[PDB]
Amino acid sequence: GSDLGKKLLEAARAGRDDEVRILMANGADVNAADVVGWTPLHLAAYWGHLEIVEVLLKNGADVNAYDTLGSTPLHLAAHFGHLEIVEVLLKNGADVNAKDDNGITPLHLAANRGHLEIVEVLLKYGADVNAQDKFGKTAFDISINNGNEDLAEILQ
Amino acid sequence: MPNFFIDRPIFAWVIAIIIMLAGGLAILKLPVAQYPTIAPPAVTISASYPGADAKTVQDTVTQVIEQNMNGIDNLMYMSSNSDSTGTVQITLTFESGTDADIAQVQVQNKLQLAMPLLPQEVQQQGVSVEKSSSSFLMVVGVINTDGTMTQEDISDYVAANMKDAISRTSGVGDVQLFGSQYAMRIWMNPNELNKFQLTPVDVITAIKAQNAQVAAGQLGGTPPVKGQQLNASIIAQTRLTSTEEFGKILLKVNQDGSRVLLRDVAKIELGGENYDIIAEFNGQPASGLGIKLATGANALDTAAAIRAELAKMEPFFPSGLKIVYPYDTTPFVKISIHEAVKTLVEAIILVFLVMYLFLQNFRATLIPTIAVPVVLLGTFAVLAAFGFSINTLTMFGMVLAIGLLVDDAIVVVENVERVMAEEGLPPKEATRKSMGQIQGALVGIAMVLSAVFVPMAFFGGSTGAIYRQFSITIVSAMALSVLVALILTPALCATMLKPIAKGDHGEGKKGFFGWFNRMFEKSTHHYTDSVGGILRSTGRYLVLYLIIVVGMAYLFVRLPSSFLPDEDQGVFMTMVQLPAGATQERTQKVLNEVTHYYLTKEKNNVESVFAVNGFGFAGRGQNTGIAFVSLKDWADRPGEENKVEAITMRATRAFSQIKDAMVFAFNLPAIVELGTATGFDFELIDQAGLGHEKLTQARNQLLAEAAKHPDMLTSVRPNGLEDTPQFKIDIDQEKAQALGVSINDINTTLGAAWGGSYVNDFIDRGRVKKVYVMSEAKYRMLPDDIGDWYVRAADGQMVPFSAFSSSRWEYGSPRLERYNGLPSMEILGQAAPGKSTGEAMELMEQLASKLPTGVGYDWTGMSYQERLSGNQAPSLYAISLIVVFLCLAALYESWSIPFSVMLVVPLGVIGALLAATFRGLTNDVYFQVGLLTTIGLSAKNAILIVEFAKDLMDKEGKGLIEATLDAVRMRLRPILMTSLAFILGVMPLVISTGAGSGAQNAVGTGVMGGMVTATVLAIFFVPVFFVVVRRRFS
Amino acid sequence: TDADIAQVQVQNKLQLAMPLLPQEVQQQGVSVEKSSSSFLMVVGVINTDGTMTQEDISDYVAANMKDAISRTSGVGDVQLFGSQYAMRIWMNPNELNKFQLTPVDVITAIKAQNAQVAAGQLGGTPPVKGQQLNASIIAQTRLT
Amino acid sequence: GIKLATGANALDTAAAIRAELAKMEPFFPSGLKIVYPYDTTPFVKISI
Amino acid sequence: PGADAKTVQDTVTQVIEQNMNGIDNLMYMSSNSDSTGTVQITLTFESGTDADIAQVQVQNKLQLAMPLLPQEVQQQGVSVEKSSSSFLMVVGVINT
Amino acid sequence: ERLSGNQAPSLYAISLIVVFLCLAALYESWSIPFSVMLVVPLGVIGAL
Ligand SMILES: CCCCCCCCCCCCCCCCCCCC(=O)O[C@H](COC(=O)CCCCCCCCCCCCCC)COP(=O)(O)OCCN
Ligand SMILES: CCCCCCCCCCCCCCCCCCCC(=O)O[C@H](COC(=O)CCCCCCCCCCCCCC)COP(=O)(O)OCCN
Ligand SMILES: CC(=O)O[C@H]1C[C@@]2(C)[C@@H](C[C@@H](O)[C@H]3[C@@]4(C)CC[C@@H](O)[C@@H](C)[C@@H]4CC[C@@]32C)/C1=C(\CCC=C(C)C)C(=O)O
Ligand SMILES: CCCCCCCCCCCCO[C@@H]1O[C@H](CO)[C@@H](O[C@H]2O[C@H](CO)[C@@H](O)[C@H](O)[C@H]2O)[C@H](O)[C@H]1O
Ligand SMILES: CCCCCCCCCCCCO[C@@H]1O[C@H](CO)[C@@H](O[C@H]2O[C@H](CO)[C@@H](O)[C@H](O)[C@H]2O)[C@H](O)[C@H]1O
Ligand SMILES: CCCCCCCCCCCCO[C@@H]1O[C@H](CO)[C@@H](O[C@H]2O[C@H](CO)[C@@H](O)[C@H](O)[C@H]2O)[C@H](O)[C@H]1O
Ligand SMILES: CCCCCCCCCC(=O)OC[C@H](CO)OC(=O)CCCCCCCCC
Ligand SMILES: CCCCCCCCCC[N+](C)(C)[O-]
Ligand SMILES: CCCCCCCCCCCC
Ligand SMILES: CCCCCCCCCC
Ligand SMILES: CCCCCCCCCC
Ligand SMILES: CCCCCCCCCC
Ligand SMILES: CCCCCCCCCC
Ligand SMILES: CCCCCCCC
Ligand SMILES: CCCCCCCC
Ligand SMILES: CCCCCC
Ligand SMILES: CCCCCC
Repeated sequence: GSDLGKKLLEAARAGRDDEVRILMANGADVNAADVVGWTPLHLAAYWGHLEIVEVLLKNGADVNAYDTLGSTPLHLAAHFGHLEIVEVLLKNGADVNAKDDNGITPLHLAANRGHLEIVEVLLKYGADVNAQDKFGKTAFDISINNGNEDLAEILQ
Repeated sequence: MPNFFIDRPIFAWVIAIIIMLAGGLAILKLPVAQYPTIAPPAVTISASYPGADAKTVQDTVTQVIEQNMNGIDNLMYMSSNSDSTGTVQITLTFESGTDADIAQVQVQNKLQLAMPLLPQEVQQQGVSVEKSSSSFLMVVGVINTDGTMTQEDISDYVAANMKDAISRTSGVGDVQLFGSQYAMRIWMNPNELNKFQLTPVDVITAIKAQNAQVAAGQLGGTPPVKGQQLNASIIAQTRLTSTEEFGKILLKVNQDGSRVLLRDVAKIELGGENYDIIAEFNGQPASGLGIKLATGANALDTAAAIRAELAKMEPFFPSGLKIVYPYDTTPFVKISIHEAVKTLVEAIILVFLVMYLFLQNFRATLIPTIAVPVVLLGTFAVLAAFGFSINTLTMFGMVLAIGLLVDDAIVVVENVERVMAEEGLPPKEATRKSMGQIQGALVGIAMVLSAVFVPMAFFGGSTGAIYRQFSITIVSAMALSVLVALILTPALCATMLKPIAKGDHGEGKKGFFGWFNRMFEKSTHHYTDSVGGILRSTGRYLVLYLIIVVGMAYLFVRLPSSFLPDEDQGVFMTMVQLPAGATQERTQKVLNEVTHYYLTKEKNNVESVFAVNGFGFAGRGQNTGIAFVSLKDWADRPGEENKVEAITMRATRAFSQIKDAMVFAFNLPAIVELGTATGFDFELIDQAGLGHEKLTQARNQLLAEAAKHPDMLTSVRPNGLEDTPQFKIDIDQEKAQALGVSINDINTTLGAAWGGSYVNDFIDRGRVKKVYVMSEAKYRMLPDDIGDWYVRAADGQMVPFSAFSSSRWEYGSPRLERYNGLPSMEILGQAAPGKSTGEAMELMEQLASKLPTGVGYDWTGMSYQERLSGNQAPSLYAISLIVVFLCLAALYESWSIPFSVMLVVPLGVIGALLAATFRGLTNDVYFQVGLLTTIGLSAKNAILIVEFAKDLMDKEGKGLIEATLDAVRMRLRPILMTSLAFILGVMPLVISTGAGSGAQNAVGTGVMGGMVTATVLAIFFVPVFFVVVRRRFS
Repeated sequence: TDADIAQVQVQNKLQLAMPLLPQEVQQQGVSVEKSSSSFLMVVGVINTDGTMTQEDISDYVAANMKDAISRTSGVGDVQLFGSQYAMRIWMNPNELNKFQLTPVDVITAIKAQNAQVAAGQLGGTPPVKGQQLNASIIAQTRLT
Repeated sequence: GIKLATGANALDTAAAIRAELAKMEPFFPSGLKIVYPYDTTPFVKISI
Repeated sequence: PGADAKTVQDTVTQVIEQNMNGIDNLMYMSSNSDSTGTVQITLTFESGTDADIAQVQVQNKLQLAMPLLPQEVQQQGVSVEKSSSSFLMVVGVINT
Repeated sequence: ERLSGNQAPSLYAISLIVVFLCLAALYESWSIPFSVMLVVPLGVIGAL
């Protein structure tokens, strides 16, 4: 890859805002990815660093960047209940109906971990409620199996 | 007692002979080692779970064992690691003085009861309970030069042919193999398996049935048919012995009639048990033996015994096999004993030259030359009774006591010579008077010196053990010396010394000795006149004294304090650290670079490089490795530029520009398990079931705060690993049940193929060895290969993994740490330049109280001990001081006079600190013990001046100044004679730059420097102390 | 008599008997202990705010306090006055029989779906040449 | 209910227990409290 | 159980004996493997050696070998205890 | 049996030196010990 690309990956993961800032000034590749295909946005979306997510998207970071298994930053943000990042990403053109290699959408993951607030945001931006994975299971199917009544109520 | 043995010199000879024989016996029969057991007892529980992750190992093994570690006596703390290499390592540290055998059986017995709670696979591999020892006598590397054998082939040879013979060798306590013997490796093929509708399950089932021991019975066994003629054992099926036999294992018979064998679906070869460690020696494939010395064994004997075993093994070695010695402590030990022993003989020779210079008769030069060795031999006899070994610590503890030993001999003889010259008494009559003057003082010194040193043995922990070696050794020699001084030397002095005419001071002689006698006598007059002028203006010297005391307190604080000086041991290590997720090949390419460097740019110094890929002290993995560099002889590396210190620095520099790798070189410490000084060991504890992530955030929060105090803390870092990307695969239960695929088959198929699975054992050429089934490399490398694996459903159709699974990337721990049963994260760090370890630790403690709720902390290792050994130093210093005062009070029969002696302490310590500071040395144990011996001799000198002076005043009714001047005049010669001899005795130690010069420098420098100030100052300052004190208290 | 050696000698013999016992009795954990018959002390634990029940407190003491006291030198035996929590599956025979299931089907399913699996690694040793990926495979884990 | 190991010191063991409990208290949930309804060691200290 | 002397020597006796090294005050080690499949490994120590500590050292070093043994041998059980060759007495019992 | 006979020479040798030095110390002589230790063969031949 590059020298600064590795620094950005390591810095974006740790949530070191002032090191990410210097790196964005120096022109560290935002499209830099490790072996599993995770860009600094993935790492920021995963570990829940809101300030950095915003900074990366400003610096021409790919919002719909997918890994070697087809997962996006929104997949990660939605799965680990990072409501602010989810909203920021959806605002900056994150594909709400992005399927991974398993056909799992950010709604499926949000539903499985039962993040009620996040499920409503995705639904606000037009998440397909009838989107099936490789096993024909919807976000509704997950809620009923998980036994989350409140979430089952939101998906009618 | 002196009077008794003057009349009975033959008795004195018998006691001398008995001591000499007892000691001579002890010296040959005593065990030789480098260092004794310093570290407290630690029992380590080790287990392997093949292909298990950090969390699986922890949750199935580490926790289940820790919960069962109850009812074990004298446990201080318990710590464990659970890593993604499938290994767990639970260490239990015990109280110093605990029986390590009892501590091990208690831990091991509670594990046996926990065994049924562990997984089948963990019970099958086995959980090892061993005693912790990080001290190898030597490493024997085994290489192959004609590129015919691999490291697995070499390792099997060593296991089968050499290892057991080396284990059986005299003095060998333990032999650890670098690698594993052969294992029957079945490398499975998903394509071939799926084609014949078979799974890893079917392969395991067939191996277990067709590679087994089957019990039959007996022909004509009891109870028989009465009239039976023959009884014979029936031999049924027995274990397979070859790859050929394993390949013929029948998995399936087809309809057409063709047979599906194990060789049809898998590759079969004698490989290694695991492929994590790739060991190479100078680029070539290597293995070898880590040999440890047995309890109470001779290290030089064992080393010689092992070499003679290997010497007669060479004939049967295959083509290209060679034995190499990357590491051997024996040459370094043999050097230390010799240089220590050499110093004691030179020291005695030097007294001969000095004794003859002043006394100028060969009969007086023999009294010390006889008496000192008797004490040195005699000391070894006492060490033997304490269960001690001849080691660097005791050998140097003995060298440091030379000044005290040599003095006991000189003081006794000189005084007899003086009496005969001044009073003209015959030898026997002169000795009675001479001994009558000092016999009470000598006993008084023994009690005072005992009170200085005996308390030093009562320090606890690791460092308390190193102090106890010097304590007993020095005390034991000093006790024998005083006994010999009262018993033997009086008898020799009364029988051997020739009579002297009254007022014959050798001024009547001619030549060199005539000049010398006339010269020294004028200088004694110049000296006494000089003390006379000082005693008129005493108040001035009291101000000059406080300048020394303030000069002492300054250098004392300024001087950095280490434990033991580093040594050019002919070896050092280069630690290689690639980023997280880096592969074996990538690490190998850097180690190849590191080896090239040492064999290219340092081809003059370096003999060999032992590159070990996949091993790291901070945690194993494919992205870590250590290159252990073995140099040539010290003789072929001349000057400071070709030393381990100089090479280490050059190497670290050159590897600073290695791309995507943290590579640095460093020397080994004198003691392995002592760490560094000003270093601390912090444990962050999860006390409220937060989890791994919340504890990471807490650690990160503590680390960030520590980084804002660079003036107190430096190098505050975690000891463990960071979270790495891991491949999460979710098995769909519903789809599996729908397709008729069982979870047991899915789980076995994945674990067996990707992780490997230990099935059972087989006998390879009369040695029981293990059988592993694993996927061939190319089918378990990437996520795409998961869907290439098929499982057979109940209805018979073959289902790929893709059909009933779903994968995603997440972050997880490759190394989960636990402290005292709870989750933990070890933080290493140290005190900033000029800060004490206690300051840093109180700050870390303070920062830690501001962490999130449910996050505790604790001190472990050295920091645990420091806290405990720090509470003791006050008591021992205090007790030691009180008893000296009390012993001097009984001798002088005065509460006040003792102060005059006790006030000499700073005069010896000031020179010590000057020499150490100006040579660029540290406040290490050798320096510290050297202070105690310097103080002892200067205090001993002071005692006899006060005694001589006091008895003049008490018995001859002489005046204060009159008695003082006469006293110092009488003690000038013997004091100068000891110093002259002793300073010359330790002069070679200060300038020695050879092997083991680090220790010699620490002994010689702080003694010479201290001896120079203690001699020059004390002759002028003791009369001042005595006069000022006597004037204060009438 | 040296209690250390008495415990060692007794347990040595028990270890021959251990395999002959039922699997169930081995899995509950057999314990050899060298203690007094009488209690040294009783460390009672209550909740002053009455926020935690008898069962909640008991579990806290067992899961957080009991093991460290048990590992303390001189403590021959520690008796919990209560019980540590377990995952309690309370079976309904009426509902079991309705779906044609038994406790054997329940036990078997808990074992298959409450399992911690050793699943190996991607790019694990011995690897192919030009391997850049090294990651742990995480299959099923213990239910929480 | 704590029982004393064979031949162990009751006072020294009781001291070590109260030391281990002292390190746990800081991380208790809200309401949890240690009470000493039975102890044989306090009598030995007073009697001596 | 059911294994011949040679099969038992290769799998038990040698495996154990290899781990019977670096034991304090060991004079010699005699052992035998019979047709029934029994393994006796007698370690005789120096005179004055604490037999209780000697037993503990043998037990600790054996339990390293225990997992390397066959699992059928582990299930049958392996004992470590102090021993003597000759009988003090034979207490005979008869029916009149 | 082997052990017992190997160490017998060293036992006699040290025993004689101990008895010798003990006499020298007690009687403050070399000649009295030497005089007394010369009788040892007169005794030993009778036992043989
Ligand atoms: C006024 C005149 C005199 C007044 C004051 C005189 C005071 C001193 C003179 C009395 C001498 C008597 C000595 C008695 C020693 C008592 C201790 C016994 C030894 C002991 O228990 O230690 C074990 C000895 O075991 C063994 O069997 C190992 C060998 C060691 C046995 C000791 C023999 C050596 C010499 C001892 C006598 C010293 C006196 C010489 C002046 C540990 O040892 P281990 O088994 O671990 O062995 C490894 C060696 N590193
Ligand atoms: C199992 C291992 C084997 C290893 C062997 C170990 C060796 C053991 C060592 C034994 C020691 C024996 C030493 C004896 C020395 C004899 C000296 C002869 C002198 C002699 O006969 O003259 C006497 C007078 O001497 C005098 O006037 C006094 C002379 C005093 C000088 C003494 C010199 C001692 C030298 C010791 C060397 C050390 C040896 C090594 C350990 C006789 O007259 P008298 O006084 O008897 O009769 C009083 C009348 N009025
Ligand atoms: C000549 C010289 O320098 O000293 C030599 C000479 C030496 C001091 C020897 C060590 C030791 O047997 C010595 C004793 C006291 C041993 C006990 C008795 O049997 C004595 C009769 C013997 C006389 C001197 C001798 C034989 C030396 C050594 C020791 C070497 C050891 C190692 C581990 C390298 C030495 O060279 O350092
Ligand atoms: C003037 C009085 C001075 C008194 C000094 C007395 C102290 C002597 C120090 C102890 C050294 C003697 O102790 C003995 O040394 C010899 C060295 O040949 C060692 O001998 C052993 O090591 C050497 C090392 O090269 C091998 O070659 C040899 O095969 C082996 O037997 C013994 O294992 C050790 O027990
Ligand atoms: C409990 C253990 C610790 C105790 C403290 C030990 C410190 C004391 C050191 C030893 C003291 C020696 O004590 C000293 O011995 C010698 C011989 O008896 C005496 O010396 C004197 O002896 C007699 C008197 O008896 C005189 O005729 C003679 O002129 C003179 O030699 C001193 O008057 C006495 O004070
Ligand atoms: C700087 C490196 C040297 C380090 C070692 C030096 C420490 C020892 C120094 C002592 C040297 C002797 O110094 C000694 O001092 C006293 C005064 O204090 C002198 O005495 C002189 O002054 C005093 C009063 O002050 C007069 O009563 C006397 O008549 C006169 O001679 C001695 O004549 C001199 O010899
Ligand atoms: C002669 C009057 C007393 C001399 C000093 C007695 C001190 C002995 C205490 C002791 O046991 O030493 C252990 C100690 C461990 O750190 O060993 C040492 O560190 C060496 C001695 C330290 C020097 C301090 C005294 C000089 C300052 C003015
Ligand atoms: C081990 C040698 C024995 C020492 C015996 C010394 C006796 C001293 C006699 C004292 N006295 C004052 C009466 O002479
Ligand atoms: C732990 C072993 C230490 C044994 C101490 C015995 C010391 C006695 C020697 C006395 C001879 C003067
Ligand atoms: C650890 C306690 C050791 C006791 C001190 C022994 C000093 C006597 C030396 C002869
Ligand atoms: C006459 C007094 C005996 C001297 C005792 C010496 C013993 C030394 C103890 C360290
Ligand atoms: C002017 C200073 C006088 C110093 C002379 C003292 C000589 C002492 C020789 C040991
Ligand atoms: C505890 C140290 C002993 C001090 C006693 C000094 C007494 C002097 C008063 C006359
Ligand atoms: C560390 C144990 C040593 C105890 C022996 C005491 C010697 C008098
Ligand atoms: C006149 C003073 C001379 C001092 C000389 C001392 C010799 C060491
Ligand atoms: C003679 C000093 C005794 C030391 C005890 C701690
Ligand atoms: C058999 C020899 C005995 C030795 C006597 C000095």
